Amino acid sequence: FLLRLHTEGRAEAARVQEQDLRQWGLTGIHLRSYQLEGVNWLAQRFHCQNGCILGDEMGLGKTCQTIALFIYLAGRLNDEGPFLILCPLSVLSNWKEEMQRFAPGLSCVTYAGDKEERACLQQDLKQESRFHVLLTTYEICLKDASFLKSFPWSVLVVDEAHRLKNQSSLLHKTLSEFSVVFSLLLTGTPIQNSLQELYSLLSFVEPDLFSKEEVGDFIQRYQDIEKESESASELHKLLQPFLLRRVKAEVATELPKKTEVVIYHGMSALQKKYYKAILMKDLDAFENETAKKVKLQNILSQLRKCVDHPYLFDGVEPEPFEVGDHLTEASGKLHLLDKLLAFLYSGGHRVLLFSQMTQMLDILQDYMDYRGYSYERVDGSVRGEERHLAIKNFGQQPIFVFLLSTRAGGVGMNLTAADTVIFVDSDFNPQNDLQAAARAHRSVKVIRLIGRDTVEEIVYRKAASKLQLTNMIQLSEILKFGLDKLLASEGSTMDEIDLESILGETKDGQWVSDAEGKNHMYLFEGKDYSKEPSKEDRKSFEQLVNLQLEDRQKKRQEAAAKRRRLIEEKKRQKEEAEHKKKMAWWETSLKYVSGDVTHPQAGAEDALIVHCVDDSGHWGRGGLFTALEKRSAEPRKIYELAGKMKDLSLGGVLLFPVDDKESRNKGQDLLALIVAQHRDRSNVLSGIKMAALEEGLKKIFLAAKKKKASVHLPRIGHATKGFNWYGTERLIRKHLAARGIPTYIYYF
Amino acid sequence: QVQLQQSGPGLVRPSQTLSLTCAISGDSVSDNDAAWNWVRQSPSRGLEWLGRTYYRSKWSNEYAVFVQSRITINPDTSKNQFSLHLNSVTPEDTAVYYCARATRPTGNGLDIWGQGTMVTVSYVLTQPPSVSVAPGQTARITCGGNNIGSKSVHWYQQKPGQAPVLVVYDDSDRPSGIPERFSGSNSGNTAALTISRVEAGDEADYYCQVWDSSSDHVVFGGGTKLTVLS
Ligand SMILES: Nc1ncnc2c1ncn2[C@@H]1O[C@H](COP(=O)(O)OP(=O)(O)O)[C@@H](O)[C@H]1O
Ligand SMILES: [Mg+2]
Repeated sequence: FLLRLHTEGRAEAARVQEQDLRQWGLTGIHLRSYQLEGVNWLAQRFHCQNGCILGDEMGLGKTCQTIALFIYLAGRLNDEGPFLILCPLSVLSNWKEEMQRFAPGLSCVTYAGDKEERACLQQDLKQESRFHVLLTTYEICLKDASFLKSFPWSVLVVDEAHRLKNQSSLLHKTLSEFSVVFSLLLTGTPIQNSLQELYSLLSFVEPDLFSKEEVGDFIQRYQDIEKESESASELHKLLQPFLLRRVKAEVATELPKKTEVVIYHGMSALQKKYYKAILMKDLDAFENETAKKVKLQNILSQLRKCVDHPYLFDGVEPEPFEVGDHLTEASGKLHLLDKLLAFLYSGGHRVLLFSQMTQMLDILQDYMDYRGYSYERVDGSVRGEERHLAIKNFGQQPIFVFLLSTRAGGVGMNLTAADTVIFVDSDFNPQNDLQAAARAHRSVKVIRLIGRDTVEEIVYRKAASKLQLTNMIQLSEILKFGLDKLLASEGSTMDEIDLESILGETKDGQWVSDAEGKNHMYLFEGKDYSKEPSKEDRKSFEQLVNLQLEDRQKKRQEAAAKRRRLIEEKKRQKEEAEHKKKMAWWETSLKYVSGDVTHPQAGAEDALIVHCVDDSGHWGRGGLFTALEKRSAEPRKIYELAGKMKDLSLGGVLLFPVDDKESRNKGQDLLALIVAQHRDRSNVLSGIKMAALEEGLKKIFLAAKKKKASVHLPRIGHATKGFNWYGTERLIRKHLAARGIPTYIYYF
Repeated sequence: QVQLQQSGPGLVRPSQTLSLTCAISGDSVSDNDAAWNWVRQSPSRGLEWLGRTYYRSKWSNEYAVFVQSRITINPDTSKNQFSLHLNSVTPEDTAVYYCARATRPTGNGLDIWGQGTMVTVSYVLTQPPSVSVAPGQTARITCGGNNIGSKSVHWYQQKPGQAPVLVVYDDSDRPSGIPERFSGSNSGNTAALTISRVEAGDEADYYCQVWDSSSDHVVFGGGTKLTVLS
């Protein structure tokens, strides 16, 4: 058994290990086993023929494998010759990105642009080895073939080369007459689909070996679809040094499937009631498309808003403002999110949570601060893991949830620990979600909460059907989604099968996740559609909404009382200059900011600063009071005056300016000192009441509507004031923001 | 595909500063093969190019002479967005504003467009303002320029209320998804768009656009409204 090299005695050559590639310029990633073997195969084939076909299944790293082949033959025999990459238009971005992320030493030039860029790139014909990889689409190369037929190309790389399966293709006939040393084809689909196309690619590879006239003979020698081992070994040995295909199943070191699971939830009584209310809001008056094209857009916006949570609208929240167990119960989506986050904490999975709606971001933040979970944010200003709650949370102090937004996802963060993603607010296009989820890796589990038989159902089913229209390439009806027969019970249909179905969806490992029925639906490359069959309920509800002695003494007593009040008011007036500024009856985005409210620069012009005090506070404490002291010391003296003379009570605010502004004399930093604390200072006791803050907000909104100036408020934190801070933010929105006043809340 | 969403006030008072921020999702702001353009549209003033900003080893802003004295387009790499600012806005600026991306692999032909924000307050190329056609027949839209063969034409189709959609780029190259019946042509001082087997869904406005390199700015066409006879 000495006959090892019985195949013409050809030597075993060598193996290109990963350290060799890393030394030769590779920087990007650590390749996998089969990827390293494929790079070895590409090198061995470059040495001993004119081209080959790397037919790995799509998504296995063919692009980075060709980049690694470049790194090899650039740092093994110093082949600085031009590498011409021809790709489809959609993947030129990926090619240009990976060429600079994996092979930064190799200068990559993209021959793209118009006729102006045609001439400006004819300018850079210096051929000084200032361009190592020329990347181009198919069409720009096809048109500008005159300039692209005058280079000693050592490597040509045709990505997704199934466009060359027709041997009479114009680009095939153009590329056949090029000066290429090694022609490499990249092909995702099974080239064995038809022997004609396989032989076409082979003839493009080796035009003299696989001659065209032999096509017929070829197809007659392998017409058999049966195995026929005695004749199958022939084809296998022939195609061995030319083709290399590996199925995804053949790779155990493949990245975990990151199974995207669409999970189903119900509704709430408030949700269904407001859904059928906002469907009957404007009654869809217009006939076809004159206003339905935009009215239905607004309607769908509000519908997905209600499905997320009804508290998005201004008037849905109850007048008593305090968080409780109703946030979870006022929305089946948030209830499912609660149970899912509980299961994730039980399994120990740190999770991401995106948001197209930033008000949904605020409400998710409030929920996290309620149930005690550590988190960050995306923009604006965060206080959960800042402010004074950062020292202790009911959840683990290390971050457990991340809060993100799709539009503001370009800020740049590192989230290596995240192995779970939740898409509560599903975008109508998942193209944004791809770059959203790219941050998880750079055993993941992507989850999307959507309510059953709702608008989100069609939105995502249409999104998935459109996402499948990429490789192998109305609004009324879609909006309607007539399944209301299921929501005709007017109940909530609160999901509770999920308490067991969640454990039945994933058996979590001790530290990471470990591997289409009732609620779970696994997206495993399949077609999914809906047809909204039961629209008769829609028509029915449409028709249904289309149907629609002692008082004499009281008077004398009140006359005497008002006379006494007149006398005492005149006494107070002529005592000294003692007066109020706000009176009861006299006639949309809460963007946060970082800094100190004493320096308000929001929109320049006028600036109304707001503060909260109690009767006879005068000089004390520090913080914002000290800061405004530093700002001309106006409130100290003005208050001191007002407190000398007993000139305030629950409510009411004094207005007054500080220093001066030379940029614009019309703009001044206005101030405000609200009185909301308890007037139990007779026995030098204190406490805070919140009911007076409501009328204080009323009167300051009146004043800010009269003067139309920017309003600026403090954090109002640094104590056990979460109830009033929740209610106070919501009341600031109710009275200032949601009533058309530029409000700004200052942090840090 | 990339997404270019936009936010701003759809109700700017006179003598104010119109600010409009377009955020990018799916691509980087400093893309070496991209240039980010602001373009407005109105039935009166037509479809005018406002400005653009690009990055070719040096951030370069290029504004139109119409508002060269009262415009400012600023990038933001941190937020991955671009902001447009217009000073002393007149009622003539009441229009619908879009952000687009000129991509070099497509001959900077404005592949993907925005959604449109309705703000309420040096090169000739002609188009036929109105072209009819019958179903099954073939329609031809002529973009008559001055030696337009020495430039790259870009044909867009805009539906009523919809954003402009690039139909052909670099004279005749067609982006994926567009049916093969739409064919581009360019020769001498005449470009053309040919629609074979005109269906009912082809009735829309059709614009041709090029880039004047002498005065260095984008120039659009007057427009062509296609009429099908269903
Ligand atoms: N080991 C790895 N390291 C880094 N990225 C990888 C790895 N395996 C796969 N990928 C990613 O998977 C994607 C699949 O692209 P690729 O397989 O190169 O194109 P194609 O599927 O057309 O051959 C690539 O963009 C690459 O970034
Ligand atoms: Mg590829």
